[PDB]
Amino acid sequence: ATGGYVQQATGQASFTMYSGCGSPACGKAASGFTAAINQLAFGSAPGLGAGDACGRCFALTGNHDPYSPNYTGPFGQTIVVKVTDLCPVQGDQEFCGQTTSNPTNQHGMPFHFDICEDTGGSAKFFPSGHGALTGTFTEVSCSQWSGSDGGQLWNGACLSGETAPNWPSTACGNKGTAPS
Ligand SMILES: CC(CCO)CCO
Repeated sequence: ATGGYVQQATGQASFTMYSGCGSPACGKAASGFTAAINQLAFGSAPGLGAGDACGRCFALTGNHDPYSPNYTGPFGQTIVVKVTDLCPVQGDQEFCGQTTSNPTNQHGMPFHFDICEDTGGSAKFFPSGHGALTGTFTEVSCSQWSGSDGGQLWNGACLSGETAPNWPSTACGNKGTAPS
């Protein structure tokens, strides 16, 4: 995509959970299940505001625990998340360090979703005692997402991906250049 970001409607991903998503990088939070996505797919860098992932909705499915390779299941439910936040290259190397020159992380996955614990999404997705998974995602209509958007935290906030057709397409738009 513009800026060299890697933005595809379906693919393989790793998954973790995090706390505190009330002031996210897209500049609006949301009351439903939300996630952060790795910088190379988010479409922006820290401090530059919303990128084109902002507001898009994705169905997530986990099917392996790389830290418990003997574990056969069961895994959690498929959930639909809205992306509101950025998982930056500098902040999390193991999971979100994909760059244009090295587009997979330490688990071989080209994408990563960090699922926000606050609003309930991680409790549906991760079985107890398994806080990191790999699996797949697919972009879906936000008709499949439940919740409502919060108010803008600053000018330029954007979740307009929530009404956009699936990638490839442009809604909030990418900022700057993807990490090399
Ligand atoms: C679409 C990107 C490729 C990532 O390897 C930008 C090309 O540099």
